[PDB]
Amino acid sequence: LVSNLTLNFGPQHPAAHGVLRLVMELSGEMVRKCDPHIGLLHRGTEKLIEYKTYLQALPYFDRLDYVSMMCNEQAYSLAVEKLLNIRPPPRAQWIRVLFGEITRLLNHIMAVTTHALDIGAMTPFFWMFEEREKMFEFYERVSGARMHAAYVRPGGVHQDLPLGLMDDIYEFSKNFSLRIDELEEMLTNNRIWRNRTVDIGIVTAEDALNYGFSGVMLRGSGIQWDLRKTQPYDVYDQVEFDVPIGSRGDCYDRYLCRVEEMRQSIRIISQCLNKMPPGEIKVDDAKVSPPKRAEMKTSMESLIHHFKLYTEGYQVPPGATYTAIEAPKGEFGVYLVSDGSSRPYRCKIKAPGFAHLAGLDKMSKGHMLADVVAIIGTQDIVFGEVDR
Amino acid sequence: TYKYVNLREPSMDMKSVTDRAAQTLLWTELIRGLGMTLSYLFREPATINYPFEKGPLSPRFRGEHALRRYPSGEERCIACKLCEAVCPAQAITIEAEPRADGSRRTTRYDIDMTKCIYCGFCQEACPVDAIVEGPNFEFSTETHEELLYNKEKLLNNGDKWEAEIAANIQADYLYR
Amino acid sequence: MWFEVLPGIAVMGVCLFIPGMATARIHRFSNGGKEKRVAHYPYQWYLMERDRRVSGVNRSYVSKGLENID
Amino acid sequence: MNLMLALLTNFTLATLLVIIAFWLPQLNVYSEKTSPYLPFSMKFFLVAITFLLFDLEIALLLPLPWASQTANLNTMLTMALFLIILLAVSLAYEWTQKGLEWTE
Amino acid sequence: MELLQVLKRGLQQVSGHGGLRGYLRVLFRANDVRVGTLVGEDKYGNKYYEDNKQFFGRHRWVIYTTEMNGKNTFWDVDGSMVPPEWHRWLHCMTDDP
Amino acid sequence: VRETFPEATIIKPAEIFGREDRFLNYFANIRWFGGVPLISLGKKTVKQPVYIVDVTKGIINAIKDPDARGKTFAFVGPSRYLLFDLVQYVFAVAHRPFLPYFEISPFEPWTTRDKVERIHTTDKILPHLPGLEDLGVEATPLELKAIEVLRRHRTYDVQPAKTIP
Amino acid sequence: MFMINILMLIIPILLAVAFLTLVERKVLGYMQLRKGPNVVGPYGLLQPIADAIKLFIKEPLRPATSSASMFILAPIMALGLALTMWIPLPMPYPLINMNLGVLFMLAMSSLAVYSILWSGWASNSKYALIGALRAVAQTISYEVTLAIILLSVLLMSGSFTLSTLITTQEQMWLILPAWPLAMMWFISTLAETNRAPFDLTEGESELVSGFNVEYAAGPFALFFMAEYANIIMMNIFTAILFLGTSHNPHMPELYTINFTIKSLLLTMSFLWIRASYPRFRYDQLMHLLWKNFLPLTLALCMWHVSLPILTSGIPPQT
Amino acid sequence: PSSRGEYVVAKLDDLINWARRSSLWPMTFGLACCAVEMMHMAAPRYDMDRFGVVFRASPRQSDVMIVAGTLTNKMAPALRKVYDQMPEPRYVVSMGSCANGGGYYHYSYSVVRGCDRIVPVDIYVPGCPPTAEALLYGILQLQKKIKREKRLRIWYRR
Ligand SMILES: CCCCCCCCCCCCCCCCCC(=O)OC[C@H](COP(=O)(O)OCCN)OC(=O)CCCCCCCCCCCCCCCCC
Ligand code: SF4
Ligand code: SF4
Ligand code: SF4
Repeated sequence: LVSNLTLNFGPQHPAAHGVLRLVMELSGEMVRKCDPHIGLLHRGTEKLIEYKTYLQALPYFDRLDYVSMMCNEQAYSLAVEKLLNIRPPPRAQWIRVLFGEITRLLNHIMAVTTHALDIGAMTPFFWMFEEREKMFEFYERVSGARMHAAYVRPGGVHQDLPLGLMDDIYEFSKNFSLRIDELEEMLTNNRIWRNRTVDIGIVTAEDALNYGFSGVMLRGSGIQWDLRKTQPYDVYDQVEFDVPIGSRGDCYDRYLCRVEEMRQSIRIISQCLNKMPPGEIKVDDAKVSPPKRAEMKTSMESLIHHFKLYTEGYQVPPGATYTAIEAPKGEFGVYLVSDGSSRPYRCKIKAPGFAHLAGLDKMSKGHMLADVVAIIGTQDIVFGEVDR
Repeated sequence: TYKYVNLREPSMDMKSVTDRAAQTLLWTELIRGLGMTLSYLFREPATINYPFEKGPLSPRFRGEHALRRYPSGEERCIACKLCEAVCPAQAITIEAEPRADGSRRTTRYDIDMTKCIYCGFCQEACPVDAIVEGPNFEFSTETHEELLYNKEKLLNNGDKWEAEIAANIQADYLYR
Repeated sequence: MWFEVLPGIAVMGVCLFIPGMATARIHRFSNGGKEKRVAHYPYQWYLMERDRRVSGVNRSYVSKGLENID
Repeated sequence: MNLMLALLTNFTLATLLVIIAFWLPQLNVYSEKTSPYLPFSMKFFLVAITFLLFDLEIALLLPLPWASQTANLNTMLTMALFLIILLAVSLAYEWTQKGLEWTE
Repeated sequence: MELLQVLKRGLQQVSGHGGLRGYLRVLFRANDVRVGTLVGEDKYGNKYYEDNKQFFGRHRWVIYTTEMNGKNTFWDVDGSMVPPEWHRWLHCMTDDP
Repeated sequence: VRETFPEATIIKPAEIFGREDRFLNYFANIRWFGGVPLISLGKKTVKQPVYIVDVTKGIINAIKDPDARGKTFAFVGPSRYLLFDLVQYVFAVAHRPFLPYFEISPFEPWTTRDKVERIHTTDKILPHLPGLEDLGVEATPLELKAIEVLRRHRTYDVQPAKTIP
Repeated sequence: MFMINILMLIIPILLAVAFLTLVERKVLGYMQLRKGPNVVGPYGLLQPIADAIKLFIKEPLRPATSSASMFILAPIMALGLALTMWIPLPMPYPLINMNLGVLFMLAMSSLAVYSILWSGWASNSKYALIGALRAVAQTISYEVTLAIILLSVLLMSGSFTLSTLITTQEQMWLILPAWPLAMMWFISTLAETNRAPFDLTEGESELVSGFNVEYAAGPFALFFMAEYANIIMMNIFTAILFLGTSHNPHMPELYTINFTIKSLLLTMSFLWIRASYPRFRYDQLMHLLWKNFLPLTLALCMWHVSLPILTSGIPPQT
Repeated sequence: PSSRGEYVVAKLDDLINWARRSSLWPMTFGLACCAVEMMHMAAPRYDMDRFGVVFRASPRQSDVMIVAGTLTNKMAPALRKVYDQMPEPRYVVSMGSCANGGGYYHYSYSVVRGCDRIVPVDIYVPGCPPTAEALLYGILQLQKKIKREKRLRIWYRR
């Protein structure tokens, strides 16, 4: 400890992931100890949900990982369906998988662009954020909200895709692969980019597993693991894609796992615009998913359900469950107890960042100060999920 | 399935090495990045000239809450308090009494717009299409109190946007 | 379009053009439409001194000729 | 006399804008404000010294363009080349003996 | 040739607005001197042009009235000056004006 | 006011001192820059300054008390002082040199002619006027609430003044 | 008459600096796929004026500097030097014809590191001072390459006179036989002027407080103006060295127009680069100098010393 | 031409107000989701920079603070500390529901129920989150507000 610095992100640089107050110890330029202080964005989400019905609680999940909106909703929905012992219909499962990979595009565009922003490479941020816009419109037209949809729900989705949407989604996918090449042409082979990333933040396979790392923080270390291919949930047992794998387990690989994954999604989206079946989009069980308006305004048996399902909510059998999904950042998952009534008794959330951030100290040992910038970004941290 | 994203073993023949040497000593790769940017300098920027132009939306868009009327003129809300019971943020406050003619109607209807999360659950729950989220998204105010809508402020939005709220539902109610 | 950048470039270009243009004309104005004499070495400064004496008007840019041979 | 004037105008104007921009903004009465609230790294010191020496050895080379105009070129070229060669040894010696730590 | 042909479109945007003073007036009120089909007009004086050769987002635009509800809006326009009927068309929420 | 509103309360406070006040700050600033202490006969002036918070509590208690109708109050510090002592005490806190022995301008006149007149005037002693303690308020010694006022003036063992009992 | 000439040289500079900020903010946008300033005035042509008015009228902060004496000297030094660098430049006629013009410019820029040191040496922050040094340790480091690379070229020109560099390139540009130097000379100008990807001061503001953070709105507009003044000068200096334009004594304005265009293109390339690469970590921008540029720069210095002698290409001393 | 003092003063007030309103240099507190929308206003489609609103400005060079996102108690003290360091004139824009009134998390123990409890706000942009265009309107609302000030006139009549 030559001198300790309490590096605070008060003047939040354009990161859009929260503010981190970091407490460090520089033995000159090296970092002998890095200590994160996180609670700045703890709002009490895990305790508010105790007072909300299972439906009312859903919007909270768009607000944990606010760059992976629909992905979160899928995790919460899968958990509840599993508790309710019901299966959504195939068309919904395809829409959810369709958007689950569109969101992954939104998230990885955020991670790479900002991570490249914190290191001064600014131009790629604008180019790719013009693709996010067009990707929001798809979010916009199916739910009405640019960012926070609440579209996915226990028992399927809310509304069906408006006519002519998939024509646009196909059009968007057709041109996108050129966009990435416009990006890799900047960062992939650029010597400056390699200098800031090569052999930085190396994590051994054995340590990653113990430290709880998941997602691209594993596959960078050469581990072959991705919940989609190993514990598939909706349809992922019906799509051909290859899981990228790292070699040296440093920043540059994790930059290539993410860029590579963004391609593999265009390989999945392409498949979901072809295999999408006709049918309805919510479980045909009017005690869980509310009935159509036209039937609500005509039939008594339906009117009652539209009443209870929007005031008391739908009970849930008592039980506990841990459900996780390969969210873009890592292994997002929720341990959710249920006491039998309409309000969950407890909702623990396993934010992927929370595990990674603990490992920040480990990865920053024997690294210069400016590497702590790169290390935080490569973990793809958003402090909505970390603090909750 | 899987695939190695970085497992190359560059050939060490003289031509191969000279290429890498030619790359380092002359900044070839760095130049190639400059080429890409130089192309964007000659493409039409994606900037819309707001306010004279507006970023496209869709009929489902969620904006300022508003209260509708039947074609006759009567109010649609019947103080069923379903919107109040599902609003996740509890931003809706309803207080109703039998009306002077015996009808069931509200007396207090405040939508605190600083606790609303624009979820849209209110209109999903209303059984008579009374409380709906208009398409207006430009109502930022200069004081906090102006965002605490009361019933009089909600209807006026209804009697001000009905020429568009009505059109949108016609366009989209089928998906509901 | 991209050409709308040009007015900013052109306006700056004028600001960069004035310093060169002003000095060129200013030198001509003083030196009677001749490049200002350059005297890097005493020989040059020596001649530029004699020329002033020969001018007869205390000005070194008034270059006399054979008309002064008399 | 010109350059004496040129510097004076180049610097007198610098003073104005400094004082103009330091005082007159003060004469605008923006209420008043309350009271809002080193380690010696060796590597830093070296690069100062490292450049310091290399700067002197540069001082010897500045007259080179005039040198090449002498008749005794064989001597000129050698001593001209001798210095630059040593200036590489100085860099090599520090480099070889791990003297460029700050580069890290 | 094309480069020369561009200069034609540049001038046709002066006659398009009807004279230089017309050209400048939009140039400073709207910062854009495009010319498009007059899809219509509203009672408050707003004029909703359009051009279908422009990329989706810029085809449809408006030029707010120089006076509304007894207030001078020669410079002080804002996005809440579009009556609801046009408000739906200008946002591409629908296709029929 | 008394003729117009016979029930109106009236308050007679001392020279109040506080964070943004214009009494203690007046000494610290005007003197320092390009100025030498121009104390005109600082040994013939007696000051009994009062705290801004202390005045504030009285006014609030003035509203609440039903017996404060028509009466005239006088707020004064716990201790009188000699003008010279305070000014040295100020500079003592401000850590600035002490050297005992700016016209009216547009904008905001600083160092006005009359303001110099008002400092010389002495604190009246009026035992017949009910004081702060008649409201339940307690005065605050200037010793405690002087550092926080003058802390900012300081750049990056010190004795208080002498009262006048 | 002379005072007119100086003012008609200082004043155009200040205007050009102001409208370089306009051009910069627009060229980036179109490379970033957006228009940039096009509202204030027509095509943003008044955007700089609103900036200058806004900054100056803005309230200045309370520096609380331990040393107020130096806190004023720094901007005076920085802004005076930035302007002083332009008096020896021929365009094509220098304001003050200097025989040692090159040395006058080279020596003057070296003094500029004081403003980068006095400011941080009065900020009164244990962190800003550290950040201030790093900035100084970068400027001085690269000035070594500047001098050597600059010296090598003079071997092919034969004198320190700037207006003589025009003559050396009468038959061709100097970029031709010296392009390895130009590659490094250009970069040495970026690092010296503290530009991207070497602009550590601005990039590392959070981690290590920058030296100029404490300066207020008014003064900041001086330091910022000084920097952008140098950028133009260096590029003008670059174009003069390597892209010299043939000089016609009958029609000098032709030279000025062409010389201006070359200078403008170079300046834009400074803006083009900013929007193309990430930033260099501090140690790496040092590794570049000592271990990559410095060895090569020495090697070329010998090569350019040898070359005129062996090829009998020794330029005249005068 | 004989120009009355009020007329001469009046015009100046318009000039400075034009300068301040035409060149706002914001500071963003990207506390939560609403920060992402704030970015999209810097994205190419809306390109806030063209109005004069530069993307990033340090705390001491800023003119307007944008409190985009939630404000937990732990983070409140640093908010004020940053605010007080803003050289005047300084305008605060509250963006989102969690900053206007504590939004979704209004009743939580560790939430500050609006930044207006902690600083004086000038504009309230509603929505969770406001569309990037909704916020851009909020900025263009402030510029008009700065255009209606009478700083000189008030001074002239004191
Ligand atoms: C017969 C006689 C023969 C005599 C001549 C023989 C020699 C000629 C052939 C050799 C010429 C060599 C040219 C020397 C220039 C320096 C090139 C160089 O080596 O730079 C290397 C530097 C770091 O090296 P690195 O890539 O990290 O490799 C690992 C090493 N351990 O990597 C870098 O360079 C970093 C680059 C930083 C700048 C990048 C940002 C700017 C790039 C865009 C500008 C491009 C240049 C524009 C030119 C403008 C001209 C005005
Ligand atoms: S949109 Fe949702 S949160 Fe807002 S008022 Fe309606 S139901 Fe309540
Ligand atoms: S708005 Fe609709 S849901 Fe709410 S009380 Fe009225 S009728 Fe019932
Ligand atoms: S206001 Fe909306 S976007 Fe902002 S933090 Fe709250 S929920 Fe998220």
